[PDB]
Amino acid sequence: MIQRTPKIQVYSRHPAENGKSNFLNCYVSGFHPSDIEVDLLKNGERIEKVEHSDLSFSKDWSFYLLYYTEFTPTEKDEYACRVNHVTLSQPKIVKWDRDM
Amino acid sequence: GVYDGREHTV
Amino acid sequence: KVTQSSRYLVKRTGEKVFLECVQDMDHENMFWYRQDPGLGLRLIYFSYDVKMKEKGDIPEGYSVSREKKERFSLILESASTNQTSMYLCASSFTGPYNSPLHFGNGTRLTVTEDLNKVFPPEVAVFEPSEAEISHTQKATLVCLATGFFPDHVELSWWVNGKEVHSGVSTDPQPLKEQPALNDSRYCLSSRLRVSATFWQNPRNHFRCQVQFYGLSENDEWTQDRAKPVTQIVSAEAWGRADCGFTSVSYQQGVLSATILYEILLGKATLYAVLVSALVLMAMVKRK
Amino acid sequence: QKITQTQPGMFVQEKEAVTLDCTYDTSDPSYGLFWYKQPSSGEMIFLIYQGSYDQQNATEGRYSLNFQKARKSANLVISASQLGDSAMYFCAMRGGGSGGSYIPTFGRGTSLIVHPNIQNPDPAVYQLRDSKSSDKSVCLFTDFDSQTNVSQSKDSDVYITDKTVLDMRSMDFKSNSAVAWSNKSDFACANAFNNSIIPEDTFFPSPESSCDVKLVEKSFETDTNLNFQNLSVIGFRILLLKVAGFNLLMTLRLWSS
Amino acid sequence: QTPYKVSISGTTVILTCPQYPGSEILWQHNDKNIGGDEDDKNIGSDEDHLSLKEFSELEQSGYYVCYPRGSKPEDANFYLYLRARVCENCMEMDVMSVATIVIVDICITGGLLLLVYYWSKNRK
Amino acid sequence: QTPYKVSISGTTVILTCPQYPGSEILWQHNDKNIGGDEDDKNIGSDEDHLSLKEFSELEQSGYYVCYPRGSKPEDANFYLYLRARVCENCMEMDVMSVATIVIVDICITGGLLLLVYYWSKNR
Amino acid sequence: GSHSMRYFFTSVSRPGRGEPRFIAVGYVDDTQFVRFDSDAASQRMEPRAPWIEQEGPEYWDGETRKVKAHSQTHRVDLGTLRGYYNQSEAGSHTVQRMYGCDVGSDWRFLRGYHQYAYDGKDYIALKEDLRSWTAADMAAQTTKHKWEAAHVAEQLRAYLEGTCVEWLRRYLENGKETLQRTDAPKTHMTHHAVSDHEATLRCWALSFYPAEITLTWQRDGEDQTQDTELVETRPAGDGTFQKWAAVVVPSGQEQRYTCHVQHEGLPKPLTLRWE
Amino acid sequence: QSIKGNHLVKVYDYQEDGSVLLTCDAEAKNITWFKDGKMIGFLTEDKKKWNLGSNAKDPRGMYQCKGSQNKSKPLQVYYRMCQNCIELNAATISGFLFAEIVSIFVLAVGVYFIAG
Amino acid sequence: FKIPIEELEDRVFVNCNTSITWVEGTVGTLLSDITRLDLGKRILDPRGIYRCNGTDIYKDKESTVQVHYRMCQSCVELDPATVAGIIVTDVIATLLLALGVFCFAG
Amino acid sequence: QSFGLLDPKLCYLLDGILFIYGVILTALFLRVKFS
Amino acid sequence: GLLDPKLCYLLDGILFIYGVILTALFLRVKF
Ligand SMILES: *[C@@H]1O[C@H](CO)[C@@H](O[C@@H]2O[C@H](CO)[C@@H](O[C@@H]3O[C@H](CO)[C@@H](O)[C@H](O)[C@@H]3O)[C@H](O)[C@H]2NC(C)=O)[C@H](O)[C@H]1NC(C)=O
Ligand SMILES: CC(C)CCC[C@@H](C)[C@H]1CC[C@H]2[C@@H]3CC=C4C[C@@H](OC(=O)CCC(=O)O)CC[C@]4(C)[C@H]3CC[C@]12C
Ligand SMILES: *[C@@H]1O[C@H](CO)[C@@H](O[C@@H]2O[C@H](CO)[C@@H](O)[C@H](O)[C@H]2NC(C)=O)[C@H](O)[C@H]1NC(C)=O
Ligand SMILES: *[C@@H]1O[C@H](CO)[C@@H](O[C@@H]2O[C@H](CO)[C@@H](O)[C@H](O)[C@H]2NC(C)=O)[C@H](O)[C@H]1NC(C)=O
Ligand SMILES: *[C@@H]1O[C@H](CO)[C@@H](O[C@@H]2O[C@H](CO)[C@@H](O)[C@H](O)[C@H]2NC(C)=O)[C@H](O)[C@H]1NC(C)=O
Ligand SMILES: *[C@@H]1O[C@H](CO)[C@@H](O[C@@H]2O[C@H](CO)[C@@H](O)[C@H](O)[C@H]2NC(C)=O)[C@H](O)[C@H]1NC(C)=O
Ligand SMILES: *[C@@H]1O[C@H](CO)[C@@H](O[C@@H]2O[C@H](CO)[C@@H](O)[C@H](O)[C@H]2NC(C)=O)[C@H](O)[C@H]1NC(C)=O
Ligand SMILES: *[C@@H]1O[C@H](CO)[C@@H](O)[C@H](O)[C@H]1NC(C)=O
Ligand SMILES: *[C@@H]1O[C@H](CO)[C@@H](O)[C@H](O)[C@H]1NC(C)=O
Ligand SMILES: *[C@@H]1O[C@H](CO)[C@@H](O)[C@H](O)[C@H]1NC(C)=O
Ligand SMILES: *[C@@H]1O[C@H](CO)[C@@H](O)[C@H](O)[C@H]1NC(C)=O
Ligand SMILES: *[C@@H]1O[C@H](CO)[C@@H](O)[C@H](O)[C@H]1NC(C)=O
Repeated sequence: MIQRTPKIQVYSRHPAENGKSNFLNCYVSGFHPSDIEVDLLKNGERIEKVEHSDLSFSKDWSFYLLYYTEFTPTEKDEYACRVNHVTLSQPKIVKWDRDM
Repeated sequence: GVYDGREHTV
Repeated sequence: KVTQSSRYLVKRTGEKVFLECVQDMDHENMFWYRQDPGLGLRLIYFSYDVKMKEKGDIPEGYSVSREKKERFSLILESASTNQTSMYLCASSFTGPYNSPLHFGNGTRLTVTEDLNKVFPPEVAVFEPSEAEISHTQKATLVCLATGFFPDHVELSWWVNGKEVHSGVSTDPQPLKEQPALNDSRYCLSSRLRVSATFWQNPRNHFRCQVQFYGLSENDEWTQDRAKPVTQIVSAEAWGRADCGFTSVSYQQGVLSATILYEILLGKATLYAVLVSALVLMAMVKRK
Repeated sequence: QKITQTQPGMFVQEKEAVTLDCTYDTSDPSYGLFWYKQPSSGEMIFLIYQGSYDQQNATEGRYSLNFQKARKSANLVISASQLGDSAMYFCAMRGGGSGGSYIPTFGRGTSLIVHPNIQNPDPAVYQLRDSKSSDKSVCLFTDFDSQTNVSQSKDSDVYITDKTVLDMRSMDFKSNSAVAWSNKSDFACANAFNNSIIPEDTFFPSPESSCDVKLVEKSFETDTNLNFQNLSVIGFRILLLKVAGFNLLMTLRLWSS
Repeated sequence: QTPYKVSISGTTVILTCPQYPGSEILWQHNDKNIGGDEDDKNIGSDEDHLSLKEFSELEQSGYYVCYPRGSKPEDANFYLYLRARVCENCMEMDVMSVATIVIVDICITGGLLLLVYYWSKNRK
Repeated sequence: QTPYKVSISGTTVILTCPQYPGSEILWQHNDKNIGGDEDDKNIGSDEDHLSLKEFSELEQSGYYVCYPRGSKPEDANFYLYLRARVCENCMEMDVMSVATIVIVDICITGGLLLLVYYWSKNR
Repeated sequence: GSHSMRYFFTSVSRPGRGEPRFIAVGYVDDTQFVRFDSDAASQRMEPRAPWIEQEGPEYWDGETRKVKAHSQTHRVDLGTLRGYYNQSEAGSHTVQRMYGCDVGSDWRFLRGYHQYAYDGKDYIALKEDLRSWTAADMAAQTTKHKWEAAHVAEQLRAYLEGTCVEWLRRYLENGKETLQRTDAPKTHMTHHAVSDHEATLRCWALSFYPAEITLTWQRDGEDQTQDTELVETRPAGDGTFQKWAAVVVPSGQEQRYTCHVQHEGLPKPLTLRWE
Repeated sequence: QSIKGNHLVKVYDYQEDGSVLLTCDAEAKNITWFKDGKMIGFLTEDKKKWNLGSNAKDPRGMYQCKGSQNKSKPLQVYYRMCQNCIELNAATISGFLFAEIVSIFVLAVGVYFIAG
Repeated sequence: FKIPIEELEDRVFVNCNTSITWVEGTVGTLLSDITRLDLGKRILDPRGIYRCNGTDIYKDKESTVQVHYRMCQSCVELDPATVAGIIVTDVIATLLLALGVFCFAG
Repeated sequence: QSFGLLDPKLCYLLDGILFIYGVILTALFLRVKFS
Repeated sequence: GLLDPKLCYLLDGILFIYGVILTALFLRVKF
């Protein structure tokens, strides 16, 4: 029963510019087993209305998921996603960068 | 369409 | 291997009727079918697997039960005349890949508005014509079974105590005596063809047997005539040569000759004893 | 998902090949076709199965299939037909369950009759002896051509059966026969099958009888009791002969003195 | 226990069931009740006899059972299997009959021989 | 081909296996091993004969086969189909025997008659 | 060109509460078009693409019945596989199943596959010829034998070479507008000086379908297999995909570097130089 | 004529020979047979029927069979076949009278000549 | 691989899938069906040895069958006491005849 | 057509023996009477 | 044919009386 550690990417659907609506995505892949805890954070606090896709796996039987929400980027706000898994000793927080 | 034959268990 | 509870059944209107079907191949799908003349097979009910069921195109009047994997029970709540037909049960695997249905032998069911109309057959046998024997050296026996209801009979030929299959031709189905009107009894015929030499041997025994399926022991009978229960009715004949010399004539002649010769021997031995005594007396008195 | 067998009733001579037709239509991506035979007993006997995604036709014994997916036909081919092939044949199809219905659909049914090849026909009408237990007279029409075929009577009191084929393996003889009987004094075998078109020169026996004593004595056999009785007769004869000789000798001995 | 009595006289066969004396008796042959008051003169029944006139071997051979009225045939404790050939005029040749015929023939012939011997002595 | 030897005496039937002179043989009847069980008194076996006591025509008629030990009983290619009507004290004899016994009885009685007459005439 | 249809099934046991959680998804190429979840309220197979809603009630009833049969099979399989490995009754375990088929540009059968896994590792699979099995460990051997006795591979091959291709062709016809499209990537590159001396050049690729693409870096023809970082292709959330690749270089040497992108929606493979 | 009710012995008639056979319904391996109560033999799994010999000797008597359970009820068998019956028609009486008159005349002539 | 022997109404037949080779015994009569041979009535005690091939499989291995019938056409019940009685009675008759000859000589 | 031990050759054989005996005896009687 | 033994009986019945009469005549004339 090998256990794999998730890989995390945080980004947006469209190129970001201040003032218009957009989508924030936290994408996790390559983990086993399938129980995982994913949250999207605005200034360090949870966002209530978050949707996610259906569970699926790759050729090597490792799962992947996508979480997304609507937001409006500004110059003076911070966004991140927090992930907790059985293979992690402490939760991992990844911040959103406009250049990545 | 999903598989529609006979089911077999391990 | 699919087995149905019965092969023949007769019931009165209003009764509750049970039909069973058991298979041992561990099959998922099970089906109950009804066959009618000119209508083909029509599905009453089917079951994907245990505890689930779905209606067919004619599910009115029937109920089903699939509590177990290997059993599929059908129930007629109130028997009606228009439920008289042949019922078939089938089972198969799931899916369309090399999965045909496996049927049983079927069950023929007749529903009548009164048990007073059940009658057993009358059986008769007819011996071949001597004209046919002279013309072609063959003999044809004819068996007739008439006046029975319902048409739930089986016919067989037995020669010298053994069942015969070669040289036999039976009608495929019983036929109504008068088809014009309702409440008509049935008739059936069969033919057995044999060589003329085999027929006119008086030692040969021929028998036509009809097995009839009728009322069971759990049915009330309040009529003067006998209760028409499942039974067997037969008709027998001996081989016949109306002319010529056979074994029975020879046997009669031998017994007659035997008794006549015993009588003659008695007379001869009496005369022998008498003449011996006369000789003895002559010898005694001579000296 | 429906099947049609257009043609009701087929006829074939024995030792010949026959084809029964079946056409289907369906939109289900997966389906199978398969055939049954039902004899007079009433059971369904599975014959042959073919799926929609296999190269070549299915063959099993004397049964083969002509499967044309392009024109949606699944014909059943029977080779070297035998007398036991007379039955009712059914065409059936089942589907996967998402492109159509799941429950199997059956055809209407096609009847097949095999006729024997009669080398030497000899049509005749015979009168069977009275049964002394029922008031019926039976006429037997036998040995016709299998192209001849019989009709019912108008009379309600006269019963005629359809033709039936009989096989005698004892002397490899095949025959066609039909039987008529009635309840009436004016019932005679001369007019028992008027309404049917019997061929010419049909033998009608004379009311008198004939005998062949040689044929009767062909079927003669004995048992142990008859043999023992015959030996007893021979022994009695020889014993009587010896006793009679002794008696005559003694009476000549005394009469001489 | 006690068997049936079978009496044969010509083409008439009489069956007697000695069990259950005095009680009325019902008879079944081949699971069909017989001996009742049905319109037939060949078959007759009285207290403990059954008369079958013009006996037919093929139709009337088989199983016979006697049981009291209001009981069931299976409660009868015996069955009879009867198969016979009947004759209007067939005198049997057992040891007693053949011996009787032989003895009477000897006695008549001897009487005639002694009578004619004395007569011949008287004439000559 | 050397046939089986069949001998019937009363209700006793003896069968001999012809073409296996140098091995112990086993017998089968209608696809069922028969004989060689050292039991079933009415059935016995020896070197090359099978003996059947109280032979029953209805149940003991049919196919018989003989095969060496060690060979599965379908390599054999020579069967015997036997149907016999047996009888207690029943002995077979032809009409020629009756003719000869009658002739020899008549001849010996006549010869004795002539001998007695010649012996008595002179005295 | 080539197309494929794929089905994924996952079942996770909950040894303390309820029956195992079961999830099924169906894909045509890179587009999900159907799903089922045992914890949802509908308890039905549900559409996920606009072109699949044309199907009638009988299609959805049949699919629902078959997928519930799938879930029952997985439940029994978990129960048996627990015994086969001598594990306690308190842990949580997973079974995964995947099968599908491929077709070429002529829409004829190309290949098929069917695979099983227990707790994240291979258990038993079908070989390339779809006629014999491949077992991983000793415990699989028993199952292999049983299936070889039951002619499972014949049913599976009949479905994979048969029904699968027909369903795929029907789907491709009914969804021609969206399934047979191709989107060329929108491409641009950015520059960021790290502190004072080095810098990073990152070439992007936005809004392309399907998801298969190649990104490379060249230094005057030198293939930079190392010294570059590229991330996994990621979904955008609307049916398209994103990717980027970055390289770290000394300042003033930007014109020496170029980024090459090749997709199938590009008539000729591109070449990007900074500004 | 029912298996239940302890009626187990049946008659198996009309064979090629004149033999009369009895059949016991019990499915037991060992079958013992009794005539008038006293045991007369036993049969094994191979033989299912008891032979009473030819029907021309008029087999008569009381028969029962027993397997593993108690003894079945007796069955009475009665045969009357006329293997010796003679039709006394005109030919028979004519032959009898001719033989009688010939024999009496021969003996009368013999005793006439041997007189004195 | 046993050659089927069939027992119809009162005759006995040999059945093969090919022509039957007569090895010895009763010759029999052909039915115009090459794969069937009639040996006649059973009470005539047909005896012989025959040979033929197969058709479904085993098309290179032979088969032979021997038919032996014994139906007591000529058998006769003979108790030892009865034959003793017959022989002794015949001896008594021959001595009585010899005594008659002796009395006639005198 | 099987007689077994019922072939009429036996009774006719007895008749032939009796006939030959009778004919030779009556021939002898005529010879003696004419002599 | 003539398998009826009645003819055989008629012949031996005639032959017996003829033979006994001729034996009586011959033996009395010769002795
Ligand atoms: C004369 O030819 C007939 C065929 O025309 C032979 O009968 C056939 O024999 C084969 C033997 O292989 C039978 O096949 C068997 O079928 C059973 C049941 O399906 C199966 O378990 C066996 O493994 C085998 O395949 C075939 O059914 C049978 N045909 C009929 C109609 O019975 C016959 O044996 C030939 N005669 C001789 C003496 O060989
Ligand atoms: C020893 C000498 C003195 C001869 C005795 C008188 C003969 C004239 C007897 C001897 C045997 C008798 C025959 C013995 C047997 C028969 C069989 C018998 O057969 C039947 O046809 C009767 C049965 C039937 O017809 O049903 C007819 C009389 C007949 C010919 C008898 C006729 C008279 C015969 C020839
Ligand atoms: C068969 O006969 C029965 C009894 O006469 C009838 O069944 C009726 O069927 C209708 C539906 O067509 C129901 O509404 C009635 O309630 C039924 N009656 C009873 C008493 O159950 C009808 O004549 C025939 N039914 C069919 C299906 O053919
Ligand atoms: C159910 O039908 C089968 C036929 O499909 C019957 O089996 C046949 O039984 C007869 C015995 O009379 C055999 O001669 C046949 O060879 C059998 N056929 C097959 C295919 O096995 C079976 O007897 C039927 N069931 C019942 C209870 O009668
Ligand atoms: C079943 O057999 C028939 C008869 O051979 C096949 O139909 C033939 O197909 C070829 C294709 O090249 C045609 O040229 C022939 O004309 C067809 N025959 C007839 C009589 O028209 C059919 O293909 C076979 N089924 C399968 C599945 O192969
Ligand atoms: C036997 O059956 C039918 C009765 O009409 C006759 O067969 C017909 O033959 C013609 C030939 O051109 C066909 O067109 C018909 O279709 C046949 N009819 C049927 C019902 O098959 C045939 O003539 C009859 N026999 C005789 C001697 O008349
Ligand atoms: C049985 O089959 C064998 C062979 O299959 C036949 O023997 C052959 O006889 C011919 C003579 O015409 C020879 O030329 C062959 O060499 C023989 N074959 C072998 C293998 O020896 C035999 O004739 C067949 N018998 C019957 C009755 O059909
Ligand atoms: C019986 O009679 C009724 C009413 O007269 C009629 O409707 C029905 O059709 C008859 N039965 C048949 C079988 O025709
Ligand atoms: C004709 O048959 C009927 C019954 O089928 C019967 O009632 C009637 O009496 C018979 N008629 C004659 C003249 O036998
Ligand atoms: C019935 O057949 C006879 C026989 O020739 C014939 O005279 C008569 O006209 C026929 N009757 C009918 C109605 O066909
Ligand atoms: C069968 O009968 C024999 C004969 O004595 C006997 O030894 C044997 O024990 C019986 N069978 C059983 C099972 O007792
Ligand atoms: C069998 O009959 C005997 C008679 O002695 C009786 O004691 C016994 O109880 C009967 N057995 C059964 C099972 O009735």
